[PDB]
Amino acid sequence: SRKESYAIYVYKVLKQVHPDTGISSKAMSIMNSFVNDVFERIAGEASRLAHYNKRSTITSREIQTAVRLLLPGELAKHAVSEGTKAVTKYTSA
Amino acid sequence: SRKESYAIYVYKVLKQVHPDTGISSKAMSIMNSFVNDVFERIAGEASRLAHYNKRSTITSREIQTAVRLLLPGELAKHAVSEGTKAVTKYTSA
Amino acid sequence: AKAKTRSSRAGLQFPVGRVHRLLRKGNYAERVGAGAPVYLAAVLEYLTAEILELAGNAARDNKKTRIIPRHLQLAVRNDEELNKLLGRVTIAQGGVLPNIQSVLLPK
Amino acid sequence: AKAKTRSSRAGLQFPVGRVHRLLRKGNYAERVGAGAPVYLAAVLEYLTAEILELAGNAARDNKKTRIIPRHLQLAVRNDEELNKLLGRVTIAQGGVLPNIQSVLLPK
Amino acid sequence: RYRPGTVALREIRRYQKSTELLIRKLPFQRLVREIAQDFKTDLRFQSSAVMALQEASEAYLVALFEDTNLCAIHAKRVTIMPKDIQLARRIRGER
Amino acid sequence: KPHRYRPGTVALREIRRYQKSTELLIRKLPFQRLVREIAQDFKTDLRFQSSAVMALQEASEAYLVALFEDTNLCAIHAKRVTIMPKDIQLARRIRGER
Amino acid sequence: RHRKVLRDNIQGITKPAIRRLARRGGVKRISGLIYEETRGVLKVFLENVIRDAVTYTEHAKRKTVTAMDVVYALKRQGRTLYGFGG
Amino acid sequence: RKVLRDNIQGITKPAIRRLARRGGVKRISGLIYEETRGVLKVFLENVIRDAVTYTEHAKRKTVTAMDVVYALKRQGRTLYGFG
Amino acid sequence: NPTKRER
DNA sequence: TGGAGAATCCCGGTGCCGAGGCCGCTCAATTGGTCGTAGACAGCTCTAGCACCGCTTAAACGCACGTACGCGCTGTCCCCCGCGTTTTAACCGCCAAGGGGATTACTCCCTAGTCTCCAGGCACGTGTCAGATATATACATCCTGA
DNA sequence: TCAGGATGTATATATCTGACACGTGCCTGGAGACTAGGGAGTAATCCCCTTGGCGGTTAAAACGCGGGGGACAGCGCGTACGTGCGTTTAAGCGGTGCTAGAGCTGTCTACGACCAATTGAGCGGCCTCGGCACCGGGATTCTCCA
Repeated sequence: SRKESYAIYVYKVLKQVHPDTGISSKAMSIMNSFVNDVFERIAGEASRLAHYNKRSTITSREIQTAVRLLLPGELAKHAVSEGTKAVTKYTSA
Repeated sequence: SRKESYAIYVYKVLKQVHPDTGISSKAMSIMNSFVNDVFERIAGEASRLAHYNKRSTITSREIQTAVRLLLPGELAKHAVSEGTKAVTKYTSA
Repeated sequence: AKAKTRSSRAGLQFPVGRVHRLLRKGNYAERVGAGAPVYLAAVLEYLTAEILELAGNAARDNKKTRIIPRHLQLAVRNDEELNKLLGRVTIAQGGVLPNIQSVLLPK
Repeated sequence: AKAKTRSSRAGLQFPVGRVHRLLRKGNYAERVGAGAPVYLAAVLEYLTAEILELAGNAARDNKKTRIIPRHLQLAVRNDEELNKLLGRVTIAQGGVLPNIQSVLLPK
Repeated sequence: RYRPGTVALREIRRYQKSTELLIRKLPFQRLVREIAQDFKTDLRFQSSAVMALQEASEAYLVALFEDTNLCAIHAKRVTIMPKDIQLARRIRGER
Repeated sequence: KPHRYRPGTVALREIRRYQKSTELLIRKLPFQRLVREIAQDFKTDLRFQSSAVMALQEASEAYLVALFEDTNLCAIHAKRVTIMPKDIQLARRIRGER
Repeated sequence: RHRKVLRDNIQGITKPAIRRLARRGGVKRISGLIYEETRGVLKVFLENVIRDAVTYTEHAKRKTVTAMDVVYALKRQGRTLYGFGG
Repeated sequence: RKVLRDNIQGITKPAIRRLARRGGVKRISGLIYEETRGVLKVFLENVIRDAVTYTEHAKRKTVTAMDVVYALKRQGRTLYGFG
Repeated sequence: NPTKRER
């Protein structure tokens, strides 16, 4: 049956960064596992944040606060900047 | 507003295990926090267990497995024994 | 028509209905089983009784009738399995176990 | 009207719809905001880009054009912030950074 | 006059038998306010939050000193040194 | 005269070799037999996938490398170069396994 | 209208307090350089806890840091504390 | 003249020495091997315990890599490269 | 087996 | 200090199998609506955190002094470094069984949802006695002397 | 080794208070009852992934006691940390004043849920070659007895 994966997305991101670099299958699986782990961490932290505030909806603010809590310093700042740019451009469109 | 807690239940258990023993407010709060923490841990374990098995219902077996994973050894054995006895006597009447 | 608590049906002290409500409103899954709240209440009741027995014994050993956080800390840390269960938990007004290294003793 | 992917609307490579579905079926909350999937996809793409550029630099520093788990370990352990983020994660076939203590060196 | 060490063990026993706080409340509160000033300005603090912070800090410091004493005894010494604290924190994974 | 190296140079060369290499150091079949024997004490007639044994070996090797690193740090702090069981015990106690 | 800036209260953690804490931990002899390193570690720990506490405070649209925020931060840091709520 | 060759000794002196060298150890005492074997046995016992519990929960008789990875994650030892 | 807490 | 000797890196040739590209084929992503409700926002209440002052007194501080322990140095000794090849001394490739993990199809009964009704615990007073505090006193232990 | 002095620590008594045990109103959360649908149990099937000698290598698995540098014990020293004492500082309590902000409440509008139709992007299956593994050969580099 169809099995979910992030292969094409990671490959496209690398092509955008390194146009002439390939990835081994094992490293690709490591990439997919890392993406899934970060997804789970952020989603769980956001759910905890929403539960603490007696909220029933996960908005951009909760995910942003989760990013600030989990990502140290410059990583959090750059992730916040990129996400804010993405959400602003999506709202504009 | 009214505050929900396990104070009276813990008091009744204490009277059942020690009729002539008291309890302080700080100890009551500590007991309530411990009960809430254990409840959260067991609920999360069961939810994750059900999620991995593509199941959307927490049954007695999920709680049993969560107790086995979380409680070490004899604690888990006594807990599963008490839970089995309780659920059996509940479903038998 | 006569109502009756579910805890009395299972002979438990913690409220089955409250545990069921918490499970339903905790965002765990779409549905929850009928016996899961009873099982969780039984496990919680056993843990509470087990910790409270040791706490009461510790309080009695100190000529006290009211359990204080110090007795709770002593009961938790003096039990190996309980110490493993709460190995990352710190108790306010609990202090530490009396422990002095042998090498520090005079000879 | 032709359908446009939400990723294209936000100029992102990660699938907004896929992560939105994962959030909806992940049993995290009763309701999911519209911009939260977009923000999460942007954060995930940024982290992936950072790791991939570091791994590419590591591979190029070894005269290799193919990303291997060894390059992943090199890239992750050489960045203090990323090492802090992934300090509890073990990478299969990643190896260990060359690290010989000064005392062990010949004198 | 007592030989050096006897009062040390006496204080060890006294503080291992007692449970009250060992850090002055007002200096610790001022330190907490200074540290919070580096993140947000004009922050207000509840008394219970300050007490919880002090309790957690004291517990962590006691555990760190226990590990430092163990490391010092491992080195066949009886006097703790900053190197012992650094080793304990490195093994703990904090650095 | 025979050309036999001073003690220590070979040790450093081996350290460099296995810090540059990333392959398994434990024999696969003995480790699989040990895993099967350990699991026999829990449930009889259990089957193991190859990938499960591979992941077990990777995790065990990583944990052993970390433990040996901590033991080496303890030995150096103890003004020694030869690791001792008490160093491992101290490392595990500080970690929280004892 | 008074914006008071507090400084140099890290020295408020007196040497006797550190000695008492070491005595509770079983330390018999204390070097003179211990105090400064202990103060540094203490400051780092409170910085780490208070950063998360203030982040939780901003998230909830509050100007007062409650004990619940401190407990949540400690639990998120694997230092769950009993006796203050939650 | 034989109860000489055995299984639990399968973690040999060369393997433990190689692991220590990868860990940066320069000189190894002879008593390190038994303690290392005991520690490895304890670690494997815990991980396999969790894995078998997960397998029993799933009504299965074959322990998959998913079970081992999930046990490692539950023990705070998340592993990348297996799912 | 039951009611045999080692403690 | 310096070549002998061994280990390592590099240069180049050759064979291999895993990643990149291609081509179907779904079914999950997109769009257009309709419909219920979550909390944004405004308004009000009223609680404690802040700031300051005044008194009381215990703990931090500086200093003097004594002694004991970390440290540097020196001497002894052991073990597992080491190569130097048995008595009989773990991986491959195989082929083969078959059983359980995965997949598909029916079905049935368990629980979310809704409505109704009632009493259990939660906020709020209200007594009261177990430990805090204080004092007086007997016993255990260290220090020093012999 | 044994014994007296000085010290702190454990023990007994009084009384005295404030925190804990108890009682009470009620209202909101728990208990009863009926319904419907879908998720879980059960049955059958596929086939893919896990275990042992004629007609078998050969290198780890463990022999042979010849054999240098670090572990370990002892010793001397002198500085630094513990211990005691007078002063001074600031912690702690309580008392007063005030307000920013925590906490509660009423709308109601915009936002998300849900369903139906639609379709193209990702996933399963299948080539196809070139970057990388292996090897052999020589230059380069590290270690050691002089």
